[PDB]
Amino acid sequence: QGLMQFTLPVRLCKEIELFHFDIGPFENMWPGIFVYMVHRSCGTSCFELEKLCRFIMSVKKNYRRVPYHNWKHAVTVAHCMYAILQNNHTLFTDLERKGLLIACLCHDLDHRGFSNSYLQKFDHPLAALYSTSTMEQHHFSQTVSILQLEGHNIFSTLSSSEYEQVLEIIRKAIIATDLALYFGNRKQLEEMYQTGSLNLNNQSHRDRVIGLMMTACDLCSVTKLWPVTKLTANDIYAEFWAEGDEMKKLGIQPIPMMDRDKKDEVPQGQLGFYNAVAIPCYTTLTQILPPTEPLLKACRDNLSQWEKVIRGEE
Ligand SMILES: Cc1cccc(Sc2nc(N3CCN(c4ccccn4)CC3)nc3[nH]cnc23)c1
Ligand SMILES: [Mg+2]
Ligand SMILES: [Zn+2]
Repeated sequence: QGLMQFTLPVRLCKEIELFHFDIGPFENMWPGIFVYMVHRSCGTSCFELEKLCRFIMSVKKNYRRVPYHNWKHAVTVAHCMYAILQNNHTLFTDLERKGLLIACLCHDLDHRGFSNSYLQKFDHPLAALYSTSTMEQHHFSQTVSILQLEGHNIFSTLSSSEYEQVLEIIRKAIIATDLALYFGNRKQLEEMYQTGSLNLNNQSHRDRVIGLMMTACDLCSVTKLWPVTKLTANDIYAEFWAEGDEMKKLGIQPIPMMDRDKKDEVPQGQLGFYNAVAIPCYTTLTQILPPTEPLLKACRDNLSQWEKVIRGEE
């Protein structure tokens, strides 16, 4: 370090502050985008540059060459969190700002392009090791492994106390990415918000709010400009349909979302997803963190584009 500020070209310097920023097709610029985001979000002092680069490059190595749950998804999910953190300056601790960008970059480590359900039906060894939130417990395990490599401990300067707390923020943040757990989390957050019992001093409340941030960042393809949203859906389905194929090989009719023979049902299925998951997620997030409103607005714009697809207006 330490007078070594990372900088981005003008168009990226400006648009990286916006929720809808797409990190672009130059894979080699994504590490520098991430460090940029950490330095602005956290400080140039929060991590040793040399250790952080070595950490980022080992995380990159442990993402696989799958259509969707790949390195680009990691960095995309970290960028959405950066936008939330940067629009809610004073709401988060020093430990949270550190923990959360790392959690996001690590949240799908070593993903195989398959659901928890497929692992359980296949009888994968990971389904015996972790009976629920199977892949998410794996992702946390891989994060701790990489942190324990020589010269990769980016948290070396924290106390024993602060280190346990940061690894506990990261653990809960990664587990929250199990969508099966989002529905209950959001229903509790909506009841708390509306009875006026939400209290950001209650750690148990903070945990829930961070959980919803994680879902919101994880689903963020639905908050992009329509051409990004549409082209990302193709990647998401390329994985799901491959899973459907593997389900057919185990002798199981997959759900239509994973059946490439039911492509025609994609538009109507998107409407359900927006209405059942995405719109409620960003609505509750906006209630708790009003400056995240542009995520909800973008999502509502993308629901309207899928409505037009169904009407054959595209
Ligand atoms: C942005 C995006 C694009 C593709 C997939 C997802 S994840 C996802 N999508 C849905 N939806 C959408 C897909 N939908 C169908 C149905 C028939 C055919 C095609 N699609 C079924 C409900 N339901 C879910 N339940 C748990 N996770 C999901 C997100
Ligand atoms: Mg995941
Ligand atoms: Zn993810």
